[PDB]
Amino acid sequence: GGGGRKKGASFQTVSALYREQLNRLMASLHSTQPHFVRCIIPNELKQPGVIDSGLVMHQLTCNGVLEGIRICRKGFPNRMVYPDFKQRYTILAASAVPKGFVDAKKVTEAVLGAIQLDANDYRLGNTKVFFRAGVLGRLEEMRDDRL
Amino acid sequence: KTDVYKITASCMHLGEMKFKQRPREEQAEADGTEEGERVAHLLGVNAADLYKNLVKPKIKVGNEMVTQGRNATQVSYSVGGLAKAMFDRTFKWLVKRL
Amino acid sequence: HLFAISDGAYSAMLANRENQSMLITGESGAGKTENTKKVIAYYANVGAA
Amino acid sequence: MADLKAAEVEKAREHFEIYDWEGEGKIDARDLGDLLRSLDCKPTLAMVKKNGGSDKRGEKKLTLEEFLPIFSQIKKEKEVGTLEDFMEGLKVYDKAENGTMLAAELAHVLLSLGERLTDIECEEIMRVCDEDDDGFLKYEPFVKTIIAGPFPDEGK
Amino acid sequence: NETLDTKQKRQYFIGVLDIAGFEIFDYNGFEQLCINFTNEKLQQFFNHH
Amino acid sequence: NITGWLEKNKDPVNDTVVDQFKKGSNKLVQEIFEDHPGLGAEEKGGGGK
Repeated sequence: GGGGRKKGASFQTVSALYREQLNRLMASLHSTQPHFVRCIIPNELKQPGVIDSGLVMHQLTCNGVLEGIRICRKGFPNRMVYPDFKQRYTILAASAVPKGFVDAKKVTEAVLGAIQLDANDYRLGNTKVFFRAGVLGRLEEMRDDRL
Repeated sequence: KTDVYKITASCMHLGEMKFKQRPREEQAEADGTEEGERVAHLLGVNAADLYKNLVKPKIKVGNEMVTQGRNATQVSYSVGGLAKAMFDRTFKWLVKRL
Repeated sequence: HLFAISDGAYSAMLANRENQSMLITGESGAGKTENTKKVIAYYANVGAA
Repeated sequence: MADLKAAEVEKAREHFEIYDWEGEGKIDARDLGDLLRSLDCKPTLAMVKKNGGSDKRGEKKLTLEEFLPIFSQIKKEKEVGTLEDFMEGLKVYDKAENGTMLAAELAHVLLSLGERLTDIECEEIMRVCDEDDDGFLKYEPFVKTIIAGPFPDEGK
Repeated sequence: NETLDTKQKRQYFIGVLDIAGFEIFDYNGFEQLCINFTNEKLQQFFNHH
Repeated sequence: NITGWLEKNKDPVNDTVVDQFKKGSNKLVQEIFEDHPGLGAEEKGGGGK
């Protein structure tokens, strides 16, 4: 058989039982698209109305909130896909691209150029397009104005 | 008329999808869109699904679900798999519909 | 707003297949769970059938 | 320039006579709409209010001599509604582009958006058209019949 | 969970994390080490994401 | 030649995409996918046969 323990638990104490749990949880938290809300204590006196800014300053630095605002500005948050333009948006701007498909990068600049977006809100790479905030869900909105 | 040819020609297309080695992990994704779109339209499937979810699918673990990025050759092979999936199913659809 | 956090996540999940976990951070003094009773209630208002 | 052929003048009249019940030699700012309709034009209410007709009966009456300029005006217009302008919108209603959209789903939105329809205008159009025993109303033949008109080859 | 799960075995699923904040005390045993350790790791879950 | 046969008698693709292809359009393109007559519906777990 298995040369180990078997009935009851293994020789798994409370720690081991709870450690198995402690792995699954963390993994399954890694398996998802995480969304965050950071919350700030206004003072320690339990006082409504009042707020202390030395406490917010110390909060922002330690929890790295400044750094967060610093990364959203510099990044390109959403590594999504090119064909999502032409397939769906035929409805929006019918004469965006004619008969003449070639460099798909160049085809897509033309369709997105007709809908007037410079290639820095949506960033291009090779395979994929990166979307900054609004940009994909501005495209959705543009169709969904007439829709 | 156009519909049987639509489901036929994508199988000529598909193998255009060029996966390429980006050695930081080896999770390759394929260098374009044209190759994929001339498939995608003729099916009229969600483009935003295809080019994400082919490389990043909802991996059923037993019965729960964990996302994975796939490594270069598995994806090339699965894409060649997508062609052999389309043709087998269609001719069997066709002989009965004949 | 809270509700404006929820809808953004939801339709994204419904388009792109990405399940998600929302996580509240903070120390001991602010107000974490407080929100969650209102999150659940709202989620039942949209989650209703 | 724009102008109206003699045949056009007689058609406008031939209906007008039937519309003016009373005999004032005059129609109403409502009737203006359903006239253009029967006369084989299709303006919107927004188009009628673009040019001086109305919802309610009992304000301003118009003659044929007011009507024929208006009839000459609409003759210049492009933005009536094309097959394309419709094929645009139908393609959010297919949950996966087949042609076969859903009757009750159509009903909720017609009550919600655009100009807005009634209970009656919804049930009548559904009951008028091709309900299969699932309920998959075909968006394109539907539109094409709207483009065709009230009476097909069955005079019914 | 017995009464309020009506659909075992299906996805999708979503989460809302809910735990305390920064709390410290004298008698460390099996207990209090769990709390600050998770607050730390949750900051780290921010950093890595 | 025998080296290979196994994979020609198992046939391995990607689940998520052909399941999302089931949610396709163009009528004929759609029909080609499911159970009810018996063609695809092609993954998840019919019990172990």
